[PDB]
Amino acid sequence: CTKRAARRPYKPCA
Amino acid sequence: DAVEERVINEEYKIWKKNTPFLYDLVMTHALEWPSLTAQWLPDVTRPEGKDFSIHRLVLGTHTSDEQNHLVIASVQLPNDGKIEIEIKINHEGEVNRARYMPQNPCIIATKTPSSDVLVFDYTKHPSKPDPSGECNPDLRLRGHQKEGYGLSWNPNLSGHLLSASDDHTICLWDISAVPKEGKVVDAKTIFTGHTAVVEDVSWHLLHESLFGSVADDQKLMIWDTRSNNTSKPSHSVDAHTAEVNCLSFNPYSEFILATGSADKTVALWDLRNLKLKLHSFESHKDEIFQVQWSPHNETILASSGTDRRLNVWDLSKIGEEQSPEDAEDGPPELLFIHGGHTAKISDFSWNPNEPWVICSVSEDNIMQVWQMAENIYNDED
Ligand SMILES: *Cc1ccc(C*)cc1
Repeated sequence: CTKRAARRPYKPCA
Repeated sequence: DAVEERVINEEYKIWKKNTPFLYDLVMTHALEWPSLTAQWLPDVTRPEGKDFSIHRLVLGTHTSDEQNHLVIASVQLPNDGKIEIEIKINHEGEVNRARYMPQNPCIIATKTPSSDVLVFDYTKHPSKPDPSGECNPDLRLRGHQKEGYGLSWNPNLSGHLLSASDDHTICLWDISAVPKEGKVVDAKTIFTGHTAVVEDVSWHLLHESLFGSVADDQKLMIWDTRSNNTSKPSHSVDAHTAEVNCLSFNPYSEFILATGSADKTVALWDLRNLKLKLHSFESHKDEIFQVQWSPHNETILASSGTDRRLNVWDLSKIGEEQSPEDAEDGPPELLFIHGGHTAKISDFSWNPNEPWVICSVSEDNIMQVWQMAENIYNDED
């Protein structure tokens, strides 16, 4: 989930 | 239009919530004036201890209302901070791009919106303008003036300096033979190949004779100083479908370079066959103004520009298998979108002494010094 959150940083991570 | 700034204001707030998962370091500093230029000085002064090291950065101001300035900032980075202004020096005219000479980093060349290149030596000046004797006029009447920002020193020949000239040319100066206290250096060579405004120029990092240039005529041109014909380059590409604004040579592969442009693509190029674009990186939403390679990693490049995003690309993930839910967020080569900037990123430089640390500057006076989290680049979780 951190590699995925690097590609969408304007959406909140979950 | 007014509701578009609120989309930028809310997506900044999700980023600030996203910050301790995505970064190992975020520093944010409002400068007194915005900078078009950002380059890290190559020296690090760590003392033993302090829990930090001191690193230095080259900035400039671009205002017509006040006395302009050439800025050295000291940035303290930890080893598990503070950003202050070390030197301010009165520059005449706006600072479009500021680069140090590698063979002595006290010598800094600046590109102005007029047709010249200024050269400062920061040791030969007062550290602050405690005089505050401006040379700045009350009006400035520029007629026919469009120029690009590109300015690059030869790392293999001391003094050979290129810049993007005013009427679609590239000028070469050799400042190694400085004349006997006249302090005006005329151009050695004038390169007359492009048909529109030259935006960025760069010497090759290995061969002392080669340089590359990009312009608004959609062309990447590759030159050689030993050629007798300075009107035609050695190679010419129809590179992009719009204005090409930046180029950067790879420091680990001498044939490989990358051009970023106004078609929102970063292209990838081999030097031995320029008729094939190797790869087109696509995730920017607007016009790209800077591309730089990682000096600590061959496989890694970053790009920035008008869309407030600094993308960071990875060549070793090209052609990877991907889900539909991953392909929504971009290509598999896209490692990182920065997203701290709320205005257009004008310039960025990678730190040569701490790996993955980037300083990036935008037009709302924000300088950001940042570094993405260690789990995201090491493929580890
Ligand atoms: C792994 C992980 C990354 C980011 C968030 C918000 C939660 C979990």
